Amino acid sequence: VAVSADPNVPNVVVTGLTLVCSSAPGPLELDLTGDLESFKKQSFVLKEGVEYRIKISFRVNREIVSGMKYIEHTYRKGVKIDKTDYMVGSYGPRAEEYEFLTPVEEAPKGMLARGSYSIKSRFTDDDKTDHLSWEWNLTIKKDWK
Repeated sequence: VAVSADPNVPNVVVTGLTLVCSSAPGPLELDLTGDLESFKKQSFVLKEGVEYRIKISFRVNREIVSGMKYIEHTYRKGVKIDKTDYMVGSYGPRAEEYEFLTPVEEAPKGMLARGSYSIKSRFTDDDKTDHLSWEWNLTIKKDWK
């Protein structure tokens, strides 16, 4: 009953990001329990105009977390061109992982919209806790290729 060692398992473990896209020829998942820096040297390719949702896979292990929020600030050629907040909600503990889907979004289209992007994601809550922060890239092209 008096524990000699701490379990060290965070109450909230953000496990993954996935772009749910029917048109995509291959996988589009970020294993967030792994190495996060390597994501900056890779990218997700999305054909212009295609619809997709962003699935944030997380585990709420022990306590109820209120007002969960998933924030994305997107960058193009070094400068921030977008800021989007998504309301995830209040989640109680569970053995089974949670999968939060954002509303249907579209990949941008046009000459001025194609190119390389860089998203700085933050999964947070009411007490503004940093459950996880990571950077991933999205390259918008004419075709999947």
